[PDB]
Amino acid sequence: PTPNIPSDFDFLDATLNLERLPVEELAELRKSEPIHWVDVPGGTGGFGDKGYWLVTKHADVKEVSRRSDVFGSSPDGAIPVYPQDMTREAVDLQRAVLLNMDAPQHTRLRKIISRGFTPRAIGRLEDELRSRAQKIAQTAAAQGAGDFVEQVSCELPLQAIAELLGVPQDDRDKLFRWSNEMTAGEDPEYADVDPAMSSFELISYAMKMAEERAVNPTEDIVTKLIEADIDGEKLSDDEFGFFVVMLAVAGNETTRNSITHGMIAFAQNPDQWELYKKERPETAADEIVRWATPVSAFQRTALEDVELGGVQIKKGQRVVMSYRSANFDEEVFEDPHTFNILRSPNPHVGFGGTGAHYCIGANLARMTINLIFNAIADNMPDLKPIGAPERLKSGWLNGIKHWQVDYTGA
Ligand code: HEM
Repeated sequence: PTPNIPSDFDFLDATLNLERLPVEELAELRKSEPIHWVDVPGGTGGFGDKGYWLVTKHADVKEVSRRSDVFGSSPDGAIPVYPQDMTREAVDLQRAVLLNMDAPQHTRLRKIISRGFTPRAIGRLEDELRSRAQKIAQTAAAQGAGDFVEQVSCELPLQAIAELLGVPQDDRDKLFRWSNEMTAGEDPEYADVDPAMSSFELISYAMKMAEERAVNPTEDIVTKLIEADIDGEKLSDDEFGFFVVMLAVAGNETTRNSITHGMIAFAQNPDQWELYKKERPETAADEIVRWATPVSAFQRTALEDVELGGVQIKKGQRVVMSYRSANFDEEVFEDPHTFNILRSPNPHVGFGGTGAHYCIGANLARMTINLIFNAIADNMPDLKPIGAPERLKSGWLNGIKHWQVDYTGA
């Protein structure tokens, strides 16, 4: 235990992160105790254990990601922190979705699901999504000023999911509503949502979608997923249901928050914003994701006694990967605290470290990001912040709820 950071300091506390990301504190661990145990003697929310290991170095985060055979996702799920009213029961059924599964079921399911995220599948959405990105930006610009999150950041990630699944336009409203209801669990502004009922209804909708496409096939990814490959592999209707639920949370608030933090970074760095508007560099999306790191941390659970960075980890202890720390590791990134959209190479772990659970939607997210910022630069290139960004109350998701902006910059 380093003298500079006491073990009782909870890096994942939602109240702390509402105020700020513990950036300086993580930086301290990297110099003194890169693998660090956090004490929560009263019992952690949801899990009910007495603490967790925190991994702060880029190299060590990659090693954990790579060694799924000893660092599992199913005992406690990937999400590393829950409020105190969270039950052990709710934690232990996170395993019903891909993110929180281990081998062999994860191996089979990811292989099938990967059909939906080929270059062809993603690239075929580009025209429709660009069209929408433009109209999103134009509509916001016409308002003069307003909340950037709701008027610019929010819609395109949702539409991307919709266009990928081939959701009919008349159903997208309730789809978006359900998705947005599943993005709570701490913040008091969202205290009257029902995420459980929303997930239930979303599963139901998805299952019927699979049953319809089974009789009337289309050229969206749903048909690709529910039909047997050369080896007879396919998603059952319920599996597809839990896949859609997975998508609703995985590709919604993540991309949304990368866009908002992206624009904030551009506001704090006029030089880079001018550079983007003039050259539209392809490296921009990845520096945005590194800078935002929408997922601050995900965890694993040790399936057996194991040594990591000279530290003995005991079976059942949780191992939390700090993506936020790793993405600013001074041994990996040159000038990590400079926002540079031309950054190359850019080995960030914002989409996770290479391994079994590496983000399957990463290229879809990059496309979404590129399209919305191309549209912003095209329809509101002189936008300026009016108010301070209001942060989301979450211990692991680096979210922004609101950000008042003058689009015409007048
Ligand atoms: C900037 C946007 C995004 C970020 C930062 C992000 C981040 C991540 C991260 C860090 C993981 C690793 C989970 C772990 O190792 O425990 C992950 C997994 C995953 N992501 Fe993304 N994601 C983004 C966008 C998307 C989108 C747009 C989709 C789909 C439409 C998506 C679908 C998934 C799925 C299905 C998984 C689970 C894969 C598995 O467990 O095998 N993500 N994401």
